[PDB]
Amino acid sequence: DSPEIRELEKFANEFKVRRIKLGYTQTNVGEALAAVHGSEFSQTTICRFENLQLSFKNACKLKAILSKWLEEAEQVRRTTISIAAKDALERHFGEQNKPSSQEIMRMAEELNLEKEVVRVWFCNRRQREKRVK
Amino acid sequence: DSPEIRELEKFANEFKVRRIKLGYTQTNVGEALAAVHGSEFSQTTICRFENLQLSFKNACKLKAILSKWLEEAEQVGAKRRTTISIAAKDALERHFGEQNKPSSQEIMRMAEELNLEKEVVRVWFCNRRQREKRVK
DNA sequence: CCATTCATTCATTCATTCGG
DNA sequence: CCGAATGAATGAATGAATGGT
Repeated sequence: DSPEIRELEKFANEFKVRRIKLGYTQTNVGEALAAVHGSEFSQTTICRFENLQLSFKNACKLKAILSKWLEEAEQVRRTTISIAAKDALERHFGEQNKPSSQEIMRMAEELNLEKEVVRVWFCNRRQREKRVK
Repeated sequence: DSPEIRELEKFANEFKVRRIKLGYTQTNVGEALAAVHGSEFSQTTICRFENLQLSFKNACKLKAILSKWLEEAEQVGAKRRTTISIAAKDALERHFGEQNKPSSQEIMRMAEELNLEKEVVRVWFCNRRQREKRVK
């Protein structure tokens, strides 16, 4: 907890209500940002901001981009991992956040998954713990 | 089913009687929730709850919101859709038994076989899959 | 007025690019 | 090669439209 996170929550909550009152969807705000940013975002990225599911540094950046736009908008292929593997992987994650290159292959065989998918899983799992909750 | 689902049925029955005895319609309950929730629901959403046509997690969520409303409401108060042909739906349900999650290619094979757009068939299987995840 | 369907939005995973 | 910044593809929740089954 910190005065910056509190001001971050307040803005994310205020951005959500004013976005809905203005009739914008998460996909629309992500699209209508090239005017203030020079490139558009995605409904995924916006959802992460409103729910603060991104890093603190990324949040301060996007809050700056989004605050300038909000004012300006005031007018008049994938492979899904089994449920049994996820609780096991999350269980392995509790005992070793950073597993070795050999531990990854040893578990990839225990779960019948490719080496990369288990490797990237722990990567994304680690980044998940770097969020603003 | 599980002991938690049993308590879920029980509440829906008690919610339905207390909702009707208080003279609330499904559309009215959805609107009269902004006072205790901050945003309203829809007659569709309420109907799904009474019939337990939602996911187990979703039912527990709504049961929490609606129970808080019942307490607060029992202490002061008293575009266009395109319909898919019947022959195609029976065909899709026939296709669904031999493959719940069809590939991107089977969807085009069925869209042509049933004279439907590819997206319409994609969303059908999506909604069909969710239908097997609801509690009732 | 309730039930059911088609259609869309919001949330989450798995995945890829690209600076230090 | 590591991790930070981002999204397409997927699963999840919720509505408007339509049909009364």
